[PDB]
Amino acid sequence: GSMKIDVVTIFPEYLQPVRQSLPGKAIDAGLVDVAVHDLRRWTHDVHKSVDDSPYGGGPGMVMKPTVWGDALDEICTSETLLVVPTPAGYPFTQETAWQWSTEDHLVIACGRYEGIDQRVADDAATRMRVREVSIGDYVLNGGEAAALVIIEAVLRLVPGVLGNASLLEGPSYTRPPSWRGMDVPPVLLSGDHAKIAAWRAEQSRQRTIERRPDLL
Amino acid sequence: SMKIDVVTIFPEYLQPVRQSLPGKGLVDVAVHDLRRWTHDVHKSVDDSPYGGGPGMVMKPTVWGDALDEICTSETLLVVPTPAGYPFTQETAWQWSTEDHLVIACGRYEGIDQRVADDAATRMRVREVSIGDYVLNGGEAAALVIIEAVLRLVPGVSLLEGPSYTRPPSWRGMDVPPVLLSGDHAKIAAWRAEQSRQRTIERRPDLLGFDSPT
Ligand SMILES: Nc1ncnc2c1ncn2[C@@H]1O[C@H](CSCC[C@H](N)C(=O)O)[C@@H](O)[C@H]1O
Ligand SMILES: Nc1ncnc2c1ncn2[C@@H]1O[C@H](CSCC[C@H](N)C(=O)O)[C@@H](O)[C@H]1O
Repeated sequence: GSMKIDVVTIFPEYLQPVRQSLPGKAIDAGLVDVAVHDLRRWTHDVHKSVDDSPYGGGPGMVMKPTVWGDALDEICTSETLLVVPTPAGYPFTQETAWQWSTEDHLVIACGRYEGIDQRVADDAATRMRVREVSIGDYVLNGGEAAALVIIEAVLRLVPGVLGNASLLEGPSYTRPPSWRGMDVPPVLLSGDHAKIAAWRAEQSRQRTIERRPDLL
Repeated sequence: SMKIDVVTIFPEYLQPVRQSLPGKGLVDVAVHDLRRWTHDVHKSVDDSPYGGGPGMVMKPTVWGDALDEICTSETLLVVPTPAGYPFTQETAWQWSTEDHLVIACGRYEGIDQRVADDAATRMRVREVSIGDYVLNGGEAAALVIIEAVLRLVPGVSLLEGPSYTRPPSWRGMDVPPVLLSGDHAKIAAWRAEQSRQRTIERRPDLLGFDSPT
């Protein structure tokens, strides 16, 4: 219904595309508010440091717990659902999106480098609900693109926000009826709607077997 | 060297590409407004589905004209769709050595199937899903695919366990003492146990076990 989303990142301009995709009517009706915060506002030093070397050695850098702790202390409450994107997370799915779509307050903590010192999420989980999640079986450079995916999948399930209204879906067609020597399947122009439904069901079955045998 | 062209009716949503990777002289990225290839005064790129159903389908005519101009026989045409083959880390490795990616971004209920079918007669075509959830458009999927590919371009299993940095004690929470010990063998062993434990809990499928619920 009415949702606030706060995103914390060292690249706040990355999140401009979705602030723009929000219909004015939804904002004016008080249905949604998305705010983006530069993590460097909570740094301690003149060099605005957000990362440091990993304990135990190895390549890369780790984001600092003292900076992230201060940021989340200010932005979160006991009622916040804290979302931490990570390729080592639980899978984010359509079920997850439906569940989160009724939340009052999401906070998304975007990592870079090797990620965030684990004590940040572990400390937060002693006083709010925390969810570490992966958006797929690949490695991104940062959490910003993951935040864009999560925000879009969730907000399209909130009535009236983004301006929109198993087996895989089969192919779709529209005008013109013939194009570059390819005709639309004649069954779709037949006016036999029980037959059309059966044809679509079989197309779905075939596509699922070919592309996603795991779903069977 | 890689060229990536992205085609969309919302070119503005792709502004963040100025941050998708450091590689952006190793890789050039260009964004194109699909409506530039309409002749219409209304520039209508969609209509109701044959056979019925909710929503609208993007017409093949406009897509055909755009791809005719942008693609060659060497192009790998990428078409995001939740009904696609899965896009995975193996896919990103495969695409990292391509000369030319073109990403065709859908809106509404997607693109007339004849666009991909026609394209496949002159070039390689890949319909792919980035995960088991539904987006409103292909633009966010294009940003994900570009990020995953560009960090693998030349010139640039299990779940990773937790990471830590200074200070060694924070809010009464200590960094695991083994990580401070300087013993490489014990640290490597501890990190291995951590990775396997996290994988059993969060992604049992990766180790060949049933998925939860
Ligand atoms: N598949 C994915 N899903 C969600 N976030 C991802 C992601 N891949 C990368 N990220 C984001 O990008 C950041 C850097 S990648 C971090 C790599 C780390 N060694 C690890 O495996 O955990 C992550 O902290 C996360 O915010
Ligand atoms: N999981 C996902 N992976 C990749 N692209 C996706 C996606 N979810 C939505 N999209 C994009 O968003 C657009 C609208 S979703 C419409 C697709 C259609 N109803 C079907 O089921 O096949 C798609 O054309 C695709 O470009």
